[PDB]
Amino acid sequence: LGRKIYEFYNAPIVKFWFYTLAYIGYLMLFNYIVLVKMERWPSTQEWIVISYIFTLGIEKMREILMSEPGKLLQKVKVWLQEYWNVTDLIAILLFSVGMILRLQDQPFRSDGRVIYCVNIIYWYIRLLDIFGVNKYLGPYVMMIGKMMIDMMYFVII
Amino acid sequence: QPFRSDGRVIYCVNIIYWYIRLLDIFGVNKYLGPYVMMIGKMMIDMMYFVIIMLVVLMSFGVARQAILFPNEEPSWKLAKNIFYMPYWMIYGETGAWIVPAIMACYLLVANILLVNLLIAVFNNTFFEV
Amino acid sequence: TGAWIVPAIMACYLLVANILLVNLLIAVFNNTFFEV
Ligand SMILES: Cc1cc(NC(=O)[C@H](c2ccccc2)N2CCCc3ccccc32)no1
Repeated sequence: LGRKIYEFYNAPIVKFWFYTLAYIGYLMLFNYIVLVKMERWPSTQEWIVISYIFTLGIEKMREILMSEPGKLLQKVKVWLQEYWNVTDLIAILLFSVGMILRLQDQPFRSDGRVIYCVNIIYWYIRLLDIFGVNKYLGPYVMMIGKMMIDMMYFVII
Repeated sequence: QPFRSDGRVIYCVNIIYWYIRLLDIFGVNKYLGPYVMMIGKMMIDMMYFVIIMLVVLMSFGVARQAILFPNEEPSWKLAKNIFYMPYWMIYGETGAWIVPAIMACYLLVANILLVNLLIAVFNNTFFEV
Repeated sequence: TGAWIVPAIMACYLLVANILLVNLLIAVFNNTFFEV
């Protein structure tokens, strides 16, 4: 029975859906902490959000430190050749910066709330990757991808 | 009262379906029927597009409220404010203004992307039908 | 004589330019969905 639970929890489909449910949990909790206030110290669900981001940073760190090249700069470079992974690093750094601005007193609470207001924009646009798996949403995402370039040249015009 | 009041409401919900019941019959005419089947395929295409619409428009809605009214206590009307007011955001308009600027230009480019995506989808759907 | 004239020229120009740019978006984005 223990082997059955172990085989179920190491299947990639289970890891996918199980990460996705925790990610939906993240999005609802982070919605709650951005619509409702902040205080001198963070609320409990905001601390949950901070632990999400911190352990995500640690996971990205071992993604750096368990790649196939053996020279560390090559590990960092190959890890930074994927666009979504680059913006993941960028977002973790602004969310940390927003944390340091949030912990410092007024007028820094407002700027921390601004940074956490930009983070919900990025952490809903992160969903397009995962979406690119469903048989109907994937071509839609790829159209948005090419429409970036086409709409960009239309912005110049 | 008040049972007659919401009974009339349930009747007024029923009127919707008692007109949509006409699509079946509209399927005998040589020109109405392919159109009805276009509603038929466009419903699933629109459903997946509503998934995309929630992912993009809801980030803009929550971002607007977060950058807007900061002094609203826990209530279920906040969920109403995050897709009621940005549904009528056309009525609306330090770095300071820079943050809403990013939000505003993101709203315009997002509206352009999704609306033209939707017209492209519904135009491609015409081919198979 | 020039009180209304050149506002009308500018408004008509903005209207026609807005139309051709919007349908430019329409046609270019109809092509993109075909390839993908
Ligand atoms: C905080 C935070 C973010 C997050 N989710 C992800 O950012 C992402 C993901 C996205 C959608 C569904 C499931 C997971 N994810 C989590 C773990 C690291 C990683 C590696 C490659 C691809 C995705 C991925 N969970 O908490």
